[PDB]
Amino acid sequence: NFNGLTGTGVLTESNKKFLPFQQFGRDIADTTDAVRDPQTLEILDITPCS
Amino acid sequence: QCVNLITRTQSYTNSFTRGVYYPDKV
Repeated sequence: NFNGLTGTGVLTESNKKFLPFQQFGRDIADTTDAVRDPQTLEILDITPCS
Repeated sequence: QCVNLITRTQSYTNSFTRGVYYPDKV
């Protein structure tokens, strides 16, 4: 529930470093693909488990 | 002292593709 982004998925580190003002990312299907950790700024991908 | 004010207008000086900002933090 990062800053109100409710969902379910597996979090994993990635090299997709966002911009300093950007918070989360989306794909061509308007689905959230990655989000940053508001405690320690790191990009974590959001993918369905199985 | 507040008595001075100068300005000029022409309704156009340039017209290019600028002023595009990030609409969201996505």
